[PDB]
Order: sequence, then C-alpha cells, then structure tokens
Amino acid sequence: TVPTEGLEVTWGNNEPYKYWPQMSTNGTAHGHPHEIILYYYELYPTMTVVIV
Amino acid sequence: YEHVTVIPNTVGVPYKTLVNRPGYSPMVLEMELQSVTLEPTLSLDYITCEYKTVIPSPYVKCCGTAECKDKSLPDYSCKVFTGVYPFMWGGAYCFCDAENTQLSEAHVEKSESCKTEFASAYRAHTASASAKLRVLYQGNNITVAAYANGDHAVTVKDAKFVVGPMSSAWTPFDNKIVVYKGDVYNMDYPPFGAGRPGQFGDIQSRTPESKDVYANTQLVLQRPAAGTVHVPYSQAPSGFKYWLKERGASLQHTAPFGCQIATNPVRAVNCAVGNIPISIDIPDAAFTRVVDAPSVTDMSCEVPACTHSSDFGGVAIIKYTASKKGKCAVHSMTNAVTIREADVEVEGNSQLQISFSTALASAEFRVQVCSTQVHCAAACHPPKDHIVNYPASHTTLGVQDISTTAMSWVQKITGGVGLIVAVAALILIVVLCVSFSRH
Ligand SMILES: *[C@@H]1O[C@H](CO)[C@@H](O)[C@H](O)[C@H]1NC(C)=O
Ligand SMILES: *[C@@H]1O[C@H](CO)[C@@H](O)[C@H](O)[C@H]1NC(C)=O
Repeated sequence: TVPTEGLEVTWGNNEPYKYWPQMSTNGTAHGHPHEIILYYYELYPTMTVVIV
Repeated sequence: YEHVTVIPNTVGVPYKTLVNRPGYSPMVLEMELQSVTLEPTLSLDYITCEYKTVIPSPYVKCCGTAECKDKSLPDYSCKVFTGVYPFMWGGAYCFCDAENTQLSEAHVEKSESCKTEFASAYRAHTASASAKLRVLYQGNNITVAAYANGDHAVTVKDAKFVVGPMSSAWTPFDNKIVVYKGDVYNMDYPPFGAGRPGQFGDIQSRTPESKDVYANTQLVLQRPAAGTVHVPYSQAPSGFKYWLKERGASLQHTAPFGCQIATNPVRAVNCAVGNIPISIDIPDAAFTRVVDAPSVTDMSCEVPACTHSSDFGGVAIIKYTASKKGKCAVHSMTNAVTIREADVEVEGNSQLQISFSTALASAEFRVQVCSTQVHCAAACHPPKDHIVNYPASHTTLGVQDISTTAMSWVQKITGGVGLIVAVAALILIVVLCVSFSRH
C-alpha cells in the first residue's frame, strides 16, 4: 500500500524506486444526482466522513 | 529592490517567485534546488577494530615448578599447570613425570586490519546546512552552491541570493553515530573503557595510532592434557565478525523523509523537511521601465482542457493584444494552481497557450500576465491512472479548497429552522404581552 506521502522501495543492489499516488481515478461525478461524496473516497478518504 | 520568500524544502520541484515593483516591468524567477545537504558536526569518540590474541610458546619446567611474573599487559593472563606430560618426536620432552610443569601466558593486541579497516563510534551534534540550486534567470540556467547560514550568500550576474537559516531544526541523526566505511547507524554505543565482553568495542583505541589499548575479552586459559603440548584458552568472541552479521539495517534504508547518507565526510542528502527562506537582492540596473515594456490588454481566457493531476495538468489559451513585440512573464495570483512557463514572447494581436496544474476541480483563479490581471474559471476532471514516480506540490491544498457547485448544494442544505423557532418566540411573547410591561 502507498501512503499519501509516498513510498520508496529498494530491490537488491539495484537503484531505488519512488512512488506517489495520484488523485486516483474516479467514483461519481459533478452530477445531476448529488453524489460528489464518492469523489471523497477518491479525494483523501477515511477522514471527513466525520464531517458529514 | 530585494525580496524575502519561503519555498518548500523539496528537490526537483520548481517554484515561481514573483518580483513586482512599482512603476517597472515585473520579473518572475523559478527556484529548483538539486541537493540540499545537511552536514553534521564531527567529534571522534573512539575507533574500534578486530583484536588479535597472541600467546608465545609456553614455558616448560620439569624437575622444577615455574611461576609467573606480573606485568601490565592488555589482558595479561598467566597460569602454571602441574602434572602435565608433553609428547614430541622422542616421546616425553622431559625425563621424570609427576613434576613436569608448564607456564603459560596470553595477551591481546590490535590487528593488522585496523590500519585500513575499522568501525568508529562517533559523537556528532547539530549540523550546518549546504545547498545547491538552479534558477532560470531571463533564460539563463544558473547553478549555485551556497551554505544556508545567512552570510555565505552568492553574487552571480548581478544577483544576490542568500539562503537559510533553516526553519526545520529536525535532523536525521542522534547524538551517537557509529560509522563503517560505507554506512552509518543511529546506534547507542558503550562508552570508552567500559566495553562489554563479546561486543564491538571489547577492544578500544582513541586513534588509529594509539598504542594504549583498552581490552575486555577474558582470554581464560584451560588445562592442557598429556601429550597435548599447546595452550588451551577460553576463546574471546569477536565484536566485528558477528556484528557484521547483526547489522540490522543501515540508515540508508530506514531514514525518515528519504534522507540519503553520503560519506567522506558523512552527510545527509535531500532531507525534504519543512521550508527554506530565501532572500534575493537585485539592484535596479537589471529592471526595465514600463515605457520600454510591451504592455498587453484585452485578454480573453479560457481553459479548454484541464486534468487535475500532478503532471502538466491542463492547457489554457488566452487571447491578448500586445502593444509591440517583446517578452514578458506570467504568474498565478493564488497559491493553488501553478504555471510552468515563466516568460513568453508576444508580438501584437494574437493568442497564447499556457500549461498549468492544480488539485481543485473547480479551477477558479486569476493569472497575472505582463502587469495585467486576468480572471479565469473551469471545471476539471480526475486523472485516469493511479500511481506515478514524480510529485508536484501544487496539490498540497487544505480543507478550504474549492469544490464545485457542490458549494451551492451545501448552501442549499443549510436552510435553517431559526425562522420557525423565531415565530415560536414571538407566539410565546404574545402570550406574555398579557402582562410583560415592566420587566
Ligand atoms: C583504504 O583505507 C584507508 C584507511 O583509512 C582510507 O584512507 C582509504 O580512503 C581507503 N581507500 C579505499 C579506496 O577504500
Ligand atoms: C534549463 O535547464 C533545465 C534543466 O536542465 C531545462 O529543462 C531547461 O530547458 C533549460 N532552459 C534553458 C533556457 O536553458
């Protein structure tokens, strides 16, 4: 798993790899059904459902 | 004019710092540091190395009983044994049997390997701060090496940069560092002259040339048997030759924030923590007045493609009307979005594109171009891939980021029943105005 901060992984003697997450893919819309909330599970989850 | 600013402490990420000045053509710069180096102090506590147990050939006194001589040796260990009986070429080395005694003595030294191979327990405290940076300065790629104190500044091409002092007092080390030849370890060593048995630092030296040696190994002799003409001893366990196997992991692979560890001298590389203040002094020989600057007007901005990723997130196109042919710069007036291309060529009545990135989907912003403010708006889309191997810190936005018309949605939600409880207060007080006269 990758944190919002980022990962770094070394394999063998070879050169390290860096990794970072995007705003991942998807989940609802700017839609006619209200539904921005699953964009939340896109956009930095597990907090802020405390806010709703 | 001069200018004091703050950039976030990270590598490979440029930053557009504006220089606006009254009555003059503005000038933008871009910061991009390649290595910020934390260099700790150096104070050697003690070297350590692999020891060497030396015994000489053992003394034999038959028809006699030998005895030791006390001597300040590194782990002097002596013993006389009775009842022994050696064997060699011609049987017993001696003639009689029950009186043959053997004197034995053992001591320890350093090795020959301590000249070129050693570990060192080391005392290191709060660091300096060195840095190397690159600026594009009117199309001029300029490197700079500078220390982040406050007076090791730099003059390049009529440009005064001073960096530091670092706000981040955090360090990737402790007060106790052991180092060996390609790595360091944030370890807790035993002090000098109190080395444990069976531990690196059982033998100790202050320099690589200190003949005075501390030892704690217990080379305890044992009893040799009949014919076994030799010296039997309790083996001292090494420090190194299992401490090489009980390394754990170096600080190269457990440092926080991706801090690299170099050597000779040992230093932390790219410790991305916090932020750096940077001051720039550039005098007025380099500026231009606005009468010589091509000023533009009549801008129409639109964003035909925006994708809120960490990459070049979107391309907007803005129509301008230039007064004459020339060069001038662009910059955001909000810290959310950022703009890659610093300055741009303009000629007349034309348009130009610009690449930008952000995090917030409802991209509502303003761009300062060429001493002129322009307003823009769009709604973006999430990117369609999950991972990447490069960040860009426009995304670092709080909880007062800008949502969509979801703002208008939640504005619609907070309808409120204060009006109905207000008419409740009014109906109870019109009960109470039967007699609510002089309270
Ligand atoms: C070899 O060891 C010596 C001993 O300190 C050291 O000075 C030198 O830099 C080392 N050379 C290499 C190539 O490791
Ligand atoms: C300056 O250097 C950077 C990286 O080396 C490069 O991407 C850029 O094109 C250069 N710009 C100029 C004007 O030399």
